[PDB]
Amino acid sequence: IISHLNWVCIFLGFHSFGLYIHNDTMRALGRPQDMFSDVAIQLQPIFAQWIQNCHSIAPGNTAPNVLATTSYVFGGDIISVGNKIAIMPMSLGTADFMVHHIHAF
Amino acid sequence: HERTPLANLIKWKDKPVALSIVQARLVGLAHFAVGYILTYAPFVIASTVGKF
Amino acid sequence: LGIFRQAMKDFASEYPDFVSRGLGVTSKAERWNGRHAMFGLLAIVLTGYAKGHGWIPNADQVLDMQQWGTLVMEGFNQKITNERAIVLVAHIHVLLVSIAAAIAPFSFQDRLLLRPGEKDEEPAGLLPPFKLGLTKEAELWNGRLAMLGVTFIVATSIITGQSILDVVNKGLGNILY
Amino acid sequence: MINDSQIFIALILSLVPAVLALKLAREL
Amino acid sequence: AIIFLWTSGNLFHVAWQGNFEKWILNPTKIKPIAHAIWDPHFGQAALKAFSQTGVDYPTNISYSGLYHWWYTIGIRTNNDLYLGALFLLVISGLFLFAGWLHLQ
Amino acid sequence: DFIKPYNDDPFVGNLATPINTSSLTKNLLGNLPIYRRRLSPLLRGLEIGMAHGYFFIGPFYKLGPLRNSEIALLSGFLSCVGLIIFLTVGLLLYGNTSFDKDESKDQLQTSEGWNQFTAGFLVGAIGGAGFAYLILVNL
Amino acid sequence: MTASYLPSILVPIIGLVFPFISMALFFIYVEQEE
Amino acid sequence: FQISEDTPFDANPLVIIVALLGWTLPASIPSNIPILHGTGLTQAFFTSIQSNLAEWPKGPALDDPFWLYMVLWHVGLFIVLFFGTIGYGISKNRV
Amino acid sequence: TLNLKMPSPSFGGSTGGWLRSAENEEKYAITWISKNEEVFEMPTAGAALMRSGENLLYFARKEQCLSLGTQLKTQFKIDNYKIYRVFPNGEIQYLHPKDGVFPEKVNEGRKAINTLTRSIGKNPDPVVVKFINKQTFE
Amino acid sequence: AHNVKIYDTCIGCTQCVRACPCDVLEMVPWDGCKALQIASAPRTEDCVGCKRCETACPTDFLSIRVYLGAETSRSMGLAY
Ligand code: CLA
Ligand code: CLA
Ligand SMILES: CCCCCCCCCCCCCCCC(=O)OC[C@H](COP(=O)(O)OC[C@@H](O)CO)OC(=O)CCCCCCCCCCCCCCC
Ligand SMILES: CC1=C(/C=C/C(C)=C/C=C/C(C)=C/C=C/C=C(C)/C=C/C=C(C)/C=C/C2=C(C)C[C@@H](O)CC2(C)C)C(C)(C)C[C@H](O)C1
Ligand SMILES: CC1=C(/C=C/C(C)=C/C=C/C(C)=C/C=C/C=C(C)/C=C/C=C(C)/C=C/C2=C(C)C[C@@H](O)CC2(C)C)C(C)(C)C[C@H](O)C1
Ligand SMILES: CC1=C(/C=C/C(C)=C/C=C/C(C)=C/C=C/C=C(C)/C=C/C=C(C)/C=C/C2=C(C)CCCC2(C)C)C(C)(C)CCC1
Ligand code: SF4
Repeated sequence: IISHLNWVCIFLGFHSFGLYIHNDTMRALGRPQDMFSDVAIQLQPIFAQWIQNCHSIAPGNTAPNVLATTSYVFGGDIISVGNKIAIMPMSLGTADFMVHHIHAF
Repeated sequence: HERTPLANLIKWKDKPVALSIVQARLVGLAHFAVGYILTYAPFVIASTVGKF
Repeated sequence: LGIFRQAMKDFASEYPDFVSRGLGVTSKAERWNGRHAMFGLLAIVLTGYAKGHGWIPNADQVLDMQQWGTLVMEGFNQKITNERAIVLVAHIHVLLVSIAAAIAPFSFQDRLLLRPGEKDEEPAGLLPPFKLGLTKEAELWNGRLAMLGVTFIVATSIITGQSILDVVNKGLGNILY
Repeated sequence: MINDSQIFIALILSLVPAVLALKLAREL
Repeated sequence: AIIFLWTSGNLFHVAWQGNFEKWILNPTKIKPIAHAIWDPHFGQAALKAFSQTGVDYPTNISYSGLYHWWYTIGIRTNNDLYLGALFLLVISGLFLFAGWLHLQ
Repeated sequence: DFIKPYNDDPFVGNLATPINTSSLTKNLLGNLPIYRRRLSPLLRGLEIGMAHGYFFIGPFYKLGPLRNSEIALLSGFLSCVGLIIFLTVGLLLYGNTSFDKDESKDQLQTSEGWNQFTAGFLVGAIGGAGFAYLILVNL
Repeated sequence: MTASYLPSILVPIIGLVFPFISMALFFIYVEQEE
Repeated sequence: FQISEDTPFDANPLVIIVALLGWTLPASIPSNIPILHGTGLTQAFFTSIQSNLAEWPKGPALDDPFWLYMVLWHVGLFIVLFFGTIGYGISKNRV
Repeated sequence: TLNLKMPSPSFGGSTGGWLRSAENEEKYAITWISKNEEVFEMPTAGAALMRSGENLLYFARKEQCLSLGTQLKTQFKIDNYKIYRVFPNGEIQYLHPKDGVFPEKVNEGRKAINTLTRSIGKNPDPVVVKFINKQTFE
Repeated sequence: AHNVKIYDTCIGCTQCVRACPCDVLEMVPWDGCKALQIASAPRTEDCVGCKRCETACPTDFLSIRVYLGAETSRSMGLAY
């Protein structure tokens, strides 16, 4: 148990924090095109993006008697009170992929 | 290592052990001191170059 | 011989591990370096001829950093020429042969290092035995002469300030170019 | 200013400390 | 010997890759060069950023004060620096030899 | 039931599980070049080299600093050769320190045996990298 | 041959060859049983 | 086949067949929700397979109903397979 | 003598047991006699079932054997256990209790090893043993 | 191996012997104290240097002393 957990921690450490170090090095060296980013080498969280889509289309479908999304975080309208944003969709990109693997680590 | 196929073909000559009690203190102090100098040196240099 | 024989023993005492594997002041290393020097002088001659007769295409053209990357750059914001890159590639071919030969030799060929308990070949001396043909003697004769040639040609270039190719070309009587 | 000849003289001369360093290292 | 090789290297790199001769003409404005950069990890944007010191190749600026020192004590040319570097190579070798000798 | 003491010895530090002692596992491992019966060290090394050399070119080709250039694949190949040489030296160093006069009956666990294996790995690996280059340069 | 070529020849040797030869030699030294 | 050291295991493929039929039949009962049209999950999935194979090289997009059908269909198949294997194991006196 | 054919406690096995070094350096054996079948804790972790009668276990370290010995004595009132060192070549050294009697009980025949005829405060200064092989505590 | 020494202030209480998890120590006859016994260290090749013996010793200062020395597989407590 402990040997495998040890390994998964080393794997996660390298392939999460290591990506930030790659990026720092590439940007310092003037090579933004070699970075892990939305505008270079992309790491899209496609599974999370797909779940967001399921939740946004669920009302009147897989949840037929629900009128609106559980949360606007998944997609849909910008809700505002006063002129302040209450809640709106949270896009997930490379920066979101990277920090999620830090949490896993 | 000893129970992994393929890998357990390869054998260490020196038994791996954790660093000694004194060695840890020394290695910790070395990192602390090197880090201290390599943080301050860029700051003191770039601060002044940046301003003047 | 007494000066040389003693010098070999001194080196063997200082470096037993290296001398036992035929590295350093050995007959093993003498011969191997002789072979490379002989090939080397041919390569220099072929370079002088290929340059003269225009075999290398776009010799003086500089390589692009976009295509070939950062390694094209030299010290003082200079770029490597096509000629130089090409000559390097020629050497990479025979370097990879060398690595294969060293690590994975033919069963019959001469090996790079001495075996666990192999003695060295006896030193040839001031003059080896003069045996015409494909002999160890004739190889050592031509190997020693080649390595002398490389030493001389290099030394001449720095002292006189002429190019090695110019020295070689004038040495052959302006035949190559 | 400094020539190729001058840089090669330096490199050749740097072999003297190199060889001597080797000798001292071994003797220690 | 190590101290003298280190000093030799400082002299040699400034003689070869520095801008001492240009710097002495305007010491309060020109930045003194430590040595050249050769690093194939650099992208083109970083090459440009480090090539802003008058010369046409990337360099590090010196903060050691060597240019100021050498100028004060009478050095004026790269040939002065170069001969200095050569001299200290010889002194290094001498100490190295004395080290060996005094173990015989 | 399914998990048992390893080699019928409960005080050895291992368990027999499906992952390590199933028929599928024993079939796979037994036939890998490093374990397979009636192979010379050279041939073991050659097969291993080929398999590894072939896959090494992919990362360098597609993700290296020259991935977007016309010479991406050649850069990929040179990178493999570089990697292969380092690995070979690793193998040389391992054999040199690990084996001596002990002529064990395994063969491979010997100075001579390990040198044949290393020779195999090098030639196999450059070959496999070479073969991958030829497929990719066409396709 | 010129001097501006020197960094491109030397830096790879001091950085990728000299260290790995040194590491290899030190490794052999410390594992010798003698 | 031995699942471990000296432990023969049955691995009867009837389990897979019974499981597949056991899931595919009730999963083909039609539904009224818009994503399943007027058909069941089985039909919806099989139709999406055909429609996506019609564009052989191009894979299904994120937002294609295919993905939801595939996952839902496999969740049900795997649950039946799982309990089916355990059921067969009980019958064979694995316990 | 040991007796290699002596039966072992019942145990399903663990990953905590001995590794390569036990095979080609040295291993330890502990034997004992129990009156009844009984569950005890393996020093390598897990519950094992003591046979009634003779019991043989092998471990990688002497401390593992002695740890079990202490458990036998404290928990089960078994004081008849014996510990051996077993070499790869087949040789066997009897270790404990060395002379039949436990070390905590005085026994005539034993000779004082590593005793000194002074208090600890009468050791010489390090400077006095400088450039000789002596230690201050010799 | 570690060095273990017993000094003549020992009062023959046996606590060090009882504390030792590697059976390095034993009690031997002696005239020097009321208990008519002294601690002894005949098996220091098995000493791991844990210093449980010193923790157990009631005298001031200690009558048993462990000087950590040349490490072995035994002394480092390796089961691999
Ligand atoms: C740790 C994570 C990490 C990752 C994923 C990357 C990834 C990358 N780096 Mg970065 N880098 C990192 C950390 C990382 N880096 C750090 C910490 C630094 C130090 C500052 C750098 C500094 C750096 C530089 C200077 C450069 C890169 C470059 C690159 C790119 C090419 C590297 C290459 O060719 O490797 C070769 C890869 C392999 C030989 C194999 C990889 C491992 C395989 C795929 C594992 C397969 C296991 C398999 C699944 C097991 C299955 C077994 C069974 C089924 C048989 C690649 C995008 C280069 C680039 O150009 O960027 C665009 C480049 O020039 N990196
Ligand atoms: C200190 C000196 C040093 C030097 C000179 C280099 C040089 C290079 N590195 Mg860097 N690197 C270094 C240290 C160094 N590295 C260190 C310490 C790290 C860890 C942080 C890295 C991490 C790193 C990564 C992750 C990457 C590089 C890459 C590169 C190459 C990028 C330029 C290019 O486009 O080539 C393109 C590359 C080629 C055309 C292939 C050249 C391969 C050569 C010919 C092989 C030679 C092997 C050698 C002779 C074997 C014998 C040595 C020893 C066993 C005796 C360049 C060759 C990139 C690369 O492309 O590597 C493959 C890359 O992805 N480096
Ligand atoms: C202890 C040795 C360690 C070796 C480390 C290797 C890395 C250093 C390589 C530096 C090369 C660049 C500087 C020379 C550059 C230089 O001065 O070039 C001089 C000369 C230049 O000739 P050209 O015709 O190009 O130009 C001449 C004129 O135009 C300029 O004067 O070129 C050569 O001789 C090439 C072959 C040099 C071979 C060098 C020796 C290689 C083998 C090692 C032997 C050294 C030990 C000596 C005795 C113990
Ligand atoms: C050309 C080139 C290539 C060939 C390269 C090749 C291998 C180059 C070989 C050059 C040789 C090795 C020079 C050797 C010159 C050796 C000198 C001349 C020795 C002086 C010894 C003294 C005389 C000893 C003094 C002694 C001392 C120490 C101690 C006392 O005992 C007294 C004595 C006993 C006298 C390629 C292959 C790379 C391709 C490229 O394309 C072109
Ligand atoms: C006055 C003299 C001086 C020196 C005199 C002078 C300069 C001596 C130098 C001689 C020369 C330049 C070298 C000649 C030797 C070169 C030959 C021997 C090369 C053979 C090539 C091979 C054998 C064929 C290649 C092959 C061919 C067939 C084709 C390829 O495909 C394969 C290979 C297998 C590589 C002093 C001042 C130093 C002092 C000294 O006191 C006396
Ligand atoms: C995904 C998957 C998986 C896995 C996979 C893998 C892991 C693979 C691999 C593979 C591989 C990795 C392969 C390779 C191959 C190779 C080859 C095919 C090679 C070849 C070669 C050649 C042909 C040649 C050679 C040579 C030359 C060129 C010349 C000289 C030298 C020599 C002779 C060597 C599994 C099954 C689990 C499951 C399912 C899925
Ligand atoms: S240090 Fe530990 S093992 Fe050594 S004698 Fe004292 S109690 Fe026993």
